[PDB]
This record gives sequence, C-alpha cells and structure tokens, in this order.
Amino acid sequence: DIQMNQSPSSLSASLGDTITITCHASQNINVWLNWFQQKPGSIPKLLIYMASNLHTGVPSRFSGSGSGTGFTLTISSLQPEDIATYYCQQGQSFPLTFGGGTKLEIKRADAAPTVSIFPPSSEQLTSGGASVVCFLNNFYPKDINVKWKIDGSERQNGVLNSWTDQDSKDSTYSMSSTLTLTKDEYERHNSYTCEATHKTSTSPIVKSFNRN
Amino acid sequence: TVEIKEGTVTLKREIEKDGKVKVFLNDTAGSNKKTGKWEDSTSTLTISADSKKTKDLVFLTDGTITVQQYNTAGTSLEGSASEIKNLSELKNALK
Amino acid sequence: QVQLQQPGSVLVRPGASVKLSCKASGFTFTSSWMHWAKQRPGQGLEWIGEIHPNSGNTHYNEKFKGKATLTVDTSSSTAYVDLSSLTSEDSAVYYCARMRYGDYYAMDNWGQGTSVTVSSAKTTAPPVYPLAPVCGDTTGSSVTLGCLVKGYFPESVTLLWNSGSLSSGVHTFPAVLQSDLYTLSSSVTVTSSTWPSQSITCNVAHPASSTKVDKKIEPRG
Repeated sequence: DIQMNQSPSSLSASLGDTITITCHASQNINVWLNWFQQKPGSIPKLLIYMASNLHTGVPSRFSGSGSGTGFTLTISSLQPEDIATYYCQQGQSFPLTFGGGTKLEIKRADAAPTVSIFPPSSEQLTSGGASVVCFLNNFYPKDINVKWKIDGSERQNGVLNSWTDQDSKDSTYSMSSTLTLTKDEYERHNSYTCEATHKTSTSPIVKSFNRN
Repeated sequence: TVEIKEGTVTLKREIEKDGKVKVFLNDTAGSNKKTGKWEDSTSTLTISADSKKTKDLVFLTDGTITVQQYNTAGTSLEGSASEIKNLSELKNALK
Repeated sequence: QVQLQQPGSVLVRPGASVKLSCKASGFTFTSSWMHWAKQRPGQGLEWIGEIHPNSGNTHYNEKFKGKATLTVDTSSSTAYVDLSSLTSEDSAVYYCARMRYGDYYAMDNWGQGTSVTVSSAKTTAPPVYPLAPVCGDTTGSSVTLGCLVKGYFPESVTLLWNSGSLSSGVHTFPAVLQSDLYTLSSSVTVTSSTWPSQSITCNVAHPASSTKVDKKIEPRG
C-alpha cells in the first residue's frame, strides 16, 4: 500500500520562473507514475504518463523525470494559466494512490483592497432580518482580517466570511464579509463599520454608514 | 510449425529450422481480445487482455514452456513461473 | 471523441443509499476498463475501483469493499456505483474515468463528477436581496453593486448579471454553510456613468427548488 509524499506542499513563484515539484514513494514503483493538473472547481487532467512522457495537447514547457522512489515535475516559463493543484499518482499496484497535492500561486506586489459597505436591503427588513455586507476586492496577499463595529463596539458573532481563489488575470484575491442580525437589533443602533487590516497599511481601512 | 486453437484465439509457434523460434498470437474476438508482444531476445511472449498485461509465456530451447501471471494492476510478474505439461493445461493460458 | 456523462449533484438522507451513473460514448465500452474515484473538499483523491465491462469483473480498494459496488450495463453503455448506508463522511464528488492501458497505463479521460450531499436537512428556496450603495451619487470612476442570496440548503445555485451580458468586473463568492443553510453573494463593478441610467439585474436560479429570480438593483438615494 504505497504512500506518496509531495514537496513542497504549496509554492509562490513569479511569471516566467521555472519551478520544480517532487514526489516520493514508500517503495520502488519503477516508472509507473503519473502527473495530473486540477484547476479550482474543475476536473483532473492528464499531464504526464510513465513518469516522463507528455500527453497530447500539453505545452512542451512541462516535463518529468525519475524512477524508483523519486519523481520531479518541471514547469518552465510559468504562465498565468498554470495556477493549479498538481498531483502525482502511482500505478505500480492496487490500490492506486495519489500524493497530497501541491498548490501553486503566482507571486505579485501588494495591493490594498477596494472596500464597499452595503446597508440592509428594504426587503430583508420586511421579514425581520437585517444583513450588513462588506466586499473587499482585488487585494494581495491573501491574508487579511476584517472587523465589525456597531457604534464603536466590536461584534464577533454572526459574521460570515468567504474568499475567492486567486484570479489568473491580475493575481489578486477578493473577499466578502456578511454581518447578520435581527431587525430589532439593527434598529437599536445607527453606526455600522467595516474595518480591514492588511499588510498594505499600519492604519486600518475603514468604511461605515448611519441612517441618513 | 504448430498451431493451437482455443475459441477465437490462434497461437502459432514455428522454428525457421536454422535454430530460431518465433511465436505469434492472434484473436478474432472484438472484446476481451488477446494480443501478444514477442521478445525474441528472451523468447518470451507477453499476453494482454484488452491491452492489459496478464501472462508471460517463455518458449525456451529446452523445448519446455513456462507461464507466470501479472499482479491485478497488470504491471509486474507474480509468484513463480510454472511449467506447462499438456495441451489441456496450455489451452487455459489462452482463455 | 470520448465523453463521460455524470449528473451534477444529488441529495440523500443518512443511512439511505444512492445510485450513481456514468454514460460512456466515443469508444468501445465493452472493450474498456472503467474506474471510480472520490474527492472530498480540499482532502484529495481516493481510488475506489475498476471494472472490466465485458465481464463485470472488479477490483476494489479494501476500504470501500462493503460500501461501494460497481456494476455496468452493456446495452446502454453505462457504469454505476451503489453506495449503501451513507453517512456524512460520504459527502463528496465522485468521478468516473477511463483507464487506458497499452503504453499509457493512466486515466486520460474523466467525467464532470457528481457532487453528493448526505444531509437530513430540507430543500429550501432562497431569498435574493439587491445591494445598492448608500445615500448620494457623485463619485468616481466606478460604482459597485451586489446581490445577496441567503437561506437555501439544496446546494447548487447559479448567478449572473443581465442574463450573462455583463460579465466583466464580477466576483462571485463561494457559499458557506451555517445551521443547515447556505449564504452566497456576488459583486459587480461598473462605471459611474452607466448606473443607474442603464439597469442592472442579477438573475438567480436554484434547480433543487425549481426557483428562478430576477432582481433589479434600484437606487436608494
């Protein structure tokens, strides 16, 4: 029962760079190894079979080598469409096993997020509900903390955060933050703030509103 | 030359009388069909079922024949090779 | 060209069982080797097994032996997997693929995958709310609008702006779960000179509840 280990587990590289991804197996498998590519929310795609042969349709900038217990995938002149998770798989003996996968990210310069705050919609209030949402678009790196403040007082519970995968166009990330509370609660205060702390500023980025 | 037939599988073995044996395998079926790759360098005939390796047939000079099966994955040989006795035990290798 | 058709997603209760199909075309089915694999969110790929359609012979991954059973139907060129007494650990995407041997020995063609949910929660339609900016106009070079889709369980929902017309400057966020209910949102950014004179609408479709909605982002003031 062959175990496959990949290294690195994730990596950041610049466009045009040449990266390497290595896979190691528990026991000799001689050349029975494959490489697959999977883009976010898509299906696996065959890249290389029998550790070094290219599969039709695949750019020649991809190549693999090795045998025994070590195999490395080489990707030269990194392109924006290479943003994927890569996996190695041994077909030496059943059951077939895959490595943990290596996630690839394109490295770029820092970029402050463009923030927007939205008051509850007229309709949602007509049902006892009240959600305040804050979008934080096109920023980098991914790491970012969002904080909500009602009348200057922070709020922890009721917060729902979501992130998109890295954009292949500009290499940025976007994030949505939604604060849900009852209509009574909403109409008990008037100031709603959405603060964002990012590497791109010592002082936090702020956006809020009241009722007028 | 000798020609064995089992179902839709035809196995032909012939010596070119100067001391050179060469085995040919043919199957007429369109599904689960057998095919063979002959390696004259070791006088080994590898049988595949629908492109998947299954058994190795070594026709040595000693006159005898051996058969060994691949693992379920169809990549490597298992256990140890055995010697074929009669054509009743040889017709099975072609099923 | 080789094609493998699989249904998009299915909902099933705990303890119950489910039948997954994979219709093949583009090659000789009885002359193939079909495989199944599963992938749970961010966890990776696990191999389930292989079946030789011409006989029904199978090879299983011991950790699935009692859980999954592979079968086929030569007359309709379809492969199946039956999962019994499901649990939460069974929620995942299941893929069918064609393994080609010869000089390859690799699965070179995969199906789209069937997302499977094992929950005892009930199907609920979603309320879509329009997100228009706050009081006033007069602002730069762009303005951002939003659409909030809250309170639905039968998970996949499809969203777009202007029936697909407007597609540049869109950020749709992955839905998160909470109390057996999903919340999803989407933002669109346009020029200050196009809204609100040119109308913008988000269209929301939710297959499981057979819901279809169009919401016009009206200005508040």
